[PDB]
Amino acid sequence: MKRTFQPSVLKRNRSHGFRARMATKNGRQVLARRRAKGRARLTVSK
Amino acid sequence: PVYIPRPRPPHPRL
Amino acid sequence: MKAKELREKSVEELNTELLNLLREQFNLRMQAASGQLQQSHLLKQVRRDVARVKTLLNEKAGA
Amino acid sequence: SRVCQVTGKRPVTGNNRSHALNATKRRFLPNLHSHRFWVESEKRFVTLRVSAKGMRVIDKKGIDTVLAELRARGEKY
Amino acid sequence: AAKIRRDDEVIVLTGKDKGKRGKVKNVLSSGKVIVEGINLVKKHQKPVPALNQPGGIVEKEAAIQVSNVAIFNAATGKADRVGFRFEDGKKVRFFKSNSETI
Amino acid sequence: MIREERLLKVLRAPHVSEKASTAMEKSNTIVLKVAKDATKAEIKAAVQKLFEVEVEVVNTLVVKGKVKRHGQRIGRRSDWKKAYVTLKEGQNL
RNA sequence: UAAGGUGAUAUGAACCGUUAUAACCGGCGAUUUCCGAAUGGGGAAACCCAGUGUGUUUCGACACACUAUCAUUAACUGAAUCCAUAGGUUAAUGAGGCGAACCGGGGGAACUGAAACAUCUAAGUACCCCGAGGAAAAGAAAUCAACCGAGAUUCCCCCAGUAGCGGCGAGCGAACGGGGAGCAGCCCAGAGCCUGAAUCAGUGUGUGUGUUAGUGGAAGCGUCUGGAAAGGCGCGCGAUACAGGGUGACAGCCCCGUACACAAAAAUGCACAUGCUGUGAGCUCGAUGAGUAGGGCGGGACACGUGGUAUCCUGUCUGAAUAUGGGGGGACCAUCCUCCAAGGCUAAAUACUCCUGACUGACCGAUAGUGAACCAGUACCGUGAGGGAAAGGCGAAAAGAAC
RNA sequence: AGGACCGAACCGACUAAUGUCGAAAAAUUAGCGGAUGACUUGUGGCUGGGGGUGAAAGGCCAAUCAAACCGGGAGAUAGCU
RNA sequence: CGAAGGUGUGCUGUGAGGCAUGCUGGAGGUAUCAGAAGUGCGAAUGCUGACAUAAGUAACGAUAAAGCGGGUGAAAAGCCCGCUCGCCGGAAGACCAAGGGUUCCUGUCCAACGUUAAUCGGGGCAGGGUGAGUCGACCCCUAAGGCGAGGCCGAAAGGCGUAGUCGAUGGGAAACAGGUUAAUAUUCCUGUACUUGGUGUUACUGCGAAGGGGGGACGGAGAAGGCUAUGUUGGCCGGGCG
RNA sequence: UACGGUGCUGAAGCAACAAAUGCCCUGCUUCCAGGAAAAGCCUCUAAGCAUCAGGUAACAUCAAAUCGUACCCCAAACCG
Ligand SMILES: [Mg+2]
Ligand SMILES: [Mg+2]
Ligand SMILES: [Mg+2]
Ligand SMILES: [Mg+2]
Ligand SMILES: [Mg+2]
Ligand SMILES: [Mg+2]
Ligand SMILES: [Mg+2]
Ligand SMILES: [Mg+2]
Ligand SMILES: [Mg+2]
Ligand SMILES: [Mg+2]
Ligand SMILES: [Mg+2]
Ligand SMILES: [Mg+2]
Ligand SMILES: [Mg+2]
Ligand SMILES: [Mg+2]
Ligand SMILES: [Mg+2]
Ligand SMILES: [Mg+2]
Ligand SMILES: [Mg+2]
Ligand SMILES: [Mg+2]
Ligand SMILES: [Mg+2]
Ligand SMILES: [Mg+2]
Ligand SMILES: [Mg+2]
Ligand SMILES: [Mg+2]
Ligand SMILES: [Mg+2]
Ligand SMILES: [Mg+2]
Ligand SMILES: [Mg+2]
Ligand SMILES: [Mg+2]
Ligand SMILES: [Mg+2]
Ligand SMILES: [Mg+2]
Ligand SMILES: [Mg+2]
Ligand SMILES: [Mg+2]
Ligand SMILES: [Mg+2]
Ligand SMILES: [Mg+2]
Ligand SMILES: [Mg+2]
Ligand SMILES: [Mg+2]
Ligand SMILES: [Mg+2]
Ligand SMILES: [Mg+2]
Ligand SMILES: [Mg+2]
Ligand SMILES: [Mg+2]
Ligand SMILES: [Mg+2]
Ligand SMILES: [Mg+2]
Ligand SMILES: [Mg+2]
Ligand SMILES: [Mg+2]
Ligand SMILES: [Mg+2]
Ligand SMILES: [Mg+2]
Ligand SMILES: [Mg+2]
Ligand SMILES: [Mg+2]
Ligand SMILES: [Mg+2]
Ligand SMILES: [Mg+2]
Ligand SMILES: [Mg+2]
Ligand SMILES: [Mg+2]
Ligand SMILES: [Mg+2]
Ligand SMILES: [Mg+2]
Ligand SMILES: [Mg+2]
Ligand SMILES: [Mg+2]
Ligand SMILES: [Mg+2]
Ligand SMILES: [Mg+2]
Ligand SMILES: [Mg+2]
Ligand SMILES: [Mg+2]
Ligand SMILES: [Mg+2]
Ligand SMILES: [Mg+2]
Ligand SMILES: [Mg+2]
Ligand SMILES: [Mg+2]
Ligand SMILES: [Mg+2]
Ligand SMILES: [Mg+2]
Ligand SMILES: [Mg+2]
Ligand SMILES: [Mg+2]
Ligand SMILES: [Mg+2]
Ligand SMILES: [Mg+2]
Ligand SMILES: [Mg+2]
Ligand SMILES: [Mg+2]
Ligand SMILES: [Mg+2]
Ligand SMILES: [Mg+2]
Ligand SMILES: [Mg+2]
Ligand SMILES: [Mg+2]
Ligand SMILES: [Mg+2]
Ligand SMILES: [Mg+2]
Ligand SMILES: [Mg+2]
Ligand SMILES: [Mg+2]
Repeated sequence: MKRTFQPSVLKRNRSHGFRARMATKNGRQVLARRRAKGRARLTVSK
Repeated sequence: PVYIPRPRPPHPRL
Repeated sequence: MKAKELREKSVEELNTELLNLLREQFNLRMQAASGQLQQSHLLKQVRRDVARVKTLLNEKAGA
Repeated sequence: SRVCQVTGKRPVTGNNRSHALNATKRRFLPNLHSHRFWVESEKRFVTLRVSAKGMRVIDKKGIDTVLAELRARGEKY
Repeated sequence: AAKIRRDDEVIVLTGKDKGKRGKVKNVLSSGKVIVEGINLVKKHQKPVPALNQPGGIVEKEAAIQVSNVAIFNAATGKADRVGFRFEDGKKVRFFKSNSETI
Repeated sequence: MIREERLLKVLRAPHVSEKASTAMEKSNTIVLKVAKDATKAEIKAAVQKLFEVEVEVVNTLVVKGKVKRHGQRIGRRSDWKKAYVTLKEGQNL
């Protein structure tokens, strides 16, 4: 049984990383929402 | 929980 | 070593000491690492002294 | 965009109204064309994307007046 | 400033030691003072083997609220309140009730 | 030429352990906890200046801090750099 | 300002200080790694790789500075192509990104209601996007009124759920006029009569008033119970202070405070007189906003769904008069009245609270009140967007239990 | 030579039994099919919601699919329980 | 000289209730008359926490398998040592990438975790441990693709895209054997190498690029030959003669 | 002896045969479905400099930074 989560750090950062978020107007609104909510981890960047 | 399995199908009273 | 008797000094003797304050700092750090520094306060003291001398350098550097 | 360089006419929005009065969002676009105007003062051709009303405005005024207005607005032509 | 200082003779106003008299040993920022031989607690101290292990039931002073002590006049022989005034430009404490400087 | 104010920051401590003892014993290598920046050239210059010994080569590694659970909180110790400084021939001073 | 102090869990260690560079508090400075608009290029954020210049150099290395893009301005340069322009380089100035609501604008649902549903409603709402400010917007009649008059805009209470609009259904819903809050008017389209002529805008001085640390600040003892007194009992005192909080039980007089009276080296807000800087004063005469008003077609906004539909805005096609002229007065015409579009600026009353302080509550009190009284937007869940807890109380004192 | 043959790896999933609060939210055991190809597989990339992709089953699109998920409109509405 | 609360008792009212009081509790409560309501719970397959029931029941997760002696220990079926036995051996061995992130090694501890015990552990606590010119990344180069100065287009947001710049899963320099730690080793050590640059000295001379050309540089299948890894046997050497 | 291991010494260390799916081989043969790119690399010159610079070749010297490296990795350490 292959499951849905097949981790890959490169794909993770290219898909949801900080620079991926900053690339688009909508990704920068994700960061604004998570900053407003007070999220300790802003992105998947560690 | 977070996952509730679908109940088994009833006997087809058809 | 206060700020009065360091502001009376000059940019060169004051660059001398802060170099030798650093030296002192490195010796105290190695001594504390080996476990021979039974005076923990000397680290904070020489650190604040280095900060003081660098402050006075930034003042004497023009403004 | 579909904006007249002379008059500033741009697409507006309104309704398509059917006979049953069904309203549908629609756009009214300006009658835009790219046209080379002969600037005699500059002895050259300047291409502007203008509506037909903009062409009428350039006929009424001069192309020099309209180009001065564009420059005042800061629009590059 | 503070009305009760370190090397200051005080009398206890409240508690088991009411009326007892001693001198302050140190002032705690929590608003409590340690007075010599006043608030004696019996502490069951574990025999720490590292430095020295007398262990035993030691008799320590416990902090007492500064509210609960007043400085002793020794001229009127009773508890007295403290005001502040300026003599020679310097702020000094004086007693109320025979307003002499401390 | 690395400046002495930088050399006096490069070195942090000597690293005391069984492997460090064995290294100084039978390979003439002193083990140091150095700064994090701490290039090999900076470490060599600093050892040769401050310990006034003759350095052959510097091997460096970064030690990643351990995740420790102090009380009921998850903490992590800082990463630090370790330098194996091989002295040339004579001896430590 | 000070006799204590070296932030907390959190004790120790090593020390600092006690009469004025211990600490603490405030002003002004300094320092301020890396990432991030991130801006030298790149990048899987907190990393990788540079170029140029200056300086140092134990000679091979080091330090610092600069190097993004766009807009505007300027200088130089510069093609096809003669000039020229495009383009290029450099320099200066500005912007960029973030932020809770309020504001203006560009777009813009559907659920739902209509007991179905399509016109209609929801609703110009949610939401997306752009932009600004401390408020914004609007704003000095081509406005109303009704032969009487009012006199910019905005906001509140009426008018009035009225007149109307409306598958005349569900629903939507004014204005006129009145009472208030607050009021403020100007400028260009222009030439001559004066040449910092009132203002206005930025600077420097002062004065006053705050603000950012602070200072002083009254007056209670005895006895009973009690572990402890602030409680009871008795006798006193202060009060421009009996707000509040703490202290071993409930304290005006134990403490911190409170009323009250003072305080600022420095920075700073406001108010006022100013000293410079710049435009501009007032008078005469003139001018007085054209692809515009209006029209046709299609839409939208007006309470008003095209209706008999005025008015406004426009995508499209047209197109005046120009003050012996034109707009409006709810189809339209005549008369009369009233105003002067096609150029702009403008405070106040009005909106909101990310945030600061003080105060308040017939608000909650740990399943409540914020999700979060507690190391909570955490643990944990999810690829991600995102979702999202539980968990307070020993005692007065740790005296937290030697043996 | 060959979408040739038999048959491991590998990729599948025809039958049966077990399991069905499982060892497992799809398996195990015994057999079974393809196994040089229209094959299989690693890494990276692209296509997105009335959209994608589909040797087509309305299949698949993160254990979710006749319109994914998250947040919002939103306390939709509910003559029903 | 004992509040609220809790827990009994007695009395009392038509009822919701009330009153008194013992014990607990240890600091609050509140008449009366008015006033306001988050004002009364058994149900909503209600929500949260706690605790039952089934029940000391099913199960303890591959039917590869254990036995014994000694040790340690409070305690040994499970740990350590030993001797047997059994199981895998195209793996159930070894080395990596991905992913994880200290699980590695040592000492110590056994509460919780481990489907039992545990002295043991990938568990707790503390300490140690990762050494590179040559391995990899970084770096140079590019693919798919991404971004993209200007540009073109688009109500806005933005879309596409040129120059360019990124982007490996591909191309591009170089290290081997032996030894060594409790834990690293092509990194440490020993021995023996190699590569690419910089700077000098010397000698001889045309060098010079965002440009040209070559090269890099490439499919499937098949067959054979030559080899080697590797194995077998013999020889040799050491040991044995059961 | 910590009886876990530590230290010292150390013979022979050859041949034949067999043999890969590994290497020669990015070869060869054949087929059609006709099988990356760019750089490093070699070479050629342009402008430009030709004494210089630069290139080539010896020898010498210097440098080669930084980051990863433990451990699991058909697994009790990854996804379930
Ligand atoms: Mg992806
Ligand atoms: Mg080495
Ligand atoms: Mg390394
Ligand atoms: Mg950048
Ligand atoms: Mg810069
Ligand atoms: Mg940068
Ligand atoms: Mg780069
Ligand atoms: Mg901005
Ligand atoms: Mg509808
Ligand atoms: Mg309906
Ligand atoms: Mg209905
Ligand atoms: Mg502002
Ligand atoms: Mg305004
Ligand atoms: Mg009149
Ligand atoms: Mg009808
Ligand atoms: Mg005071
Ligand atoms: Mg007082
Ligand atoms: Mg009490
Ligand atoms: Mg005019
Ligand atoms: Mg019109
Ligand atoms: Mg009309
Ligand atoms: Mg018209
Ligand atoms: Mg009109
Ligand atoms: Mg009219
Ligand atoms: Mg006019
Ligand atoms: Mg206007
Ligand atoms: Mg709560
Ligand atoms: Mg409670
Ligand atoms: Mg076949
Ligand atoms: Mg198979
Ligand atoms: Mg299938
Ligand atoms: Mg089957
Ligand atoms: Mg077959
Ligand atoms: Mg077969
Ligand atoms: Mg893939
Ligand atoms: Mg079907
Ligand atoms: Mg699925
Ligand atoms: Mg649908
Ligand atoms: Mg939803
Ligand atoms: Mg709604
Ligand atoms: Mg509902
Ligand atoms: Mg109460
Ligand atoms: Mg009892
Ligand atoms: Mg209720
Ligand atoms: Mg009921
Ligand atoms: Mg219930
Ligand atoms: Mg149960
Ligand atoms: Mg039971
Ligand atoms: Mg049973
Ligand atoms: Mg049974
Ligand atoms: Mg059983
Ligand atoms: Mg079993
Ligand atoms: Mg088992
Ligand atoms: Mg045994
Ligand atoms: Mg067993
Ligand atoms: Mg651990
Ligand atoms: Mg282990
Ligand atoms: Mg262990
Ligand atoms: Mg036990
Ligand atoms: Mg157990
Ligand atoms: Mg462990
Ligand atoms: Mg490409
Ligand atoms: Mg693009
Ligand atoms: Mg652009
Ligand atoms: Mg590249
Ligand atoms: Mg690669
Ligand atoms: Mg890369
Ligand atoms: Mg190992
Ligand atoms: Mg050329
Ligand atoms: Mg061989
Ligand atoms: Mg061999
Ligand atoms: Mg043999
Ligand atoms: Mg023999
Ligand atoms: Mg094969
Ligand atoms: Mg030369
Ligand atoms: Mg040579
Ligand atoms: Mg390893
Ligand atoms: Mg291992």
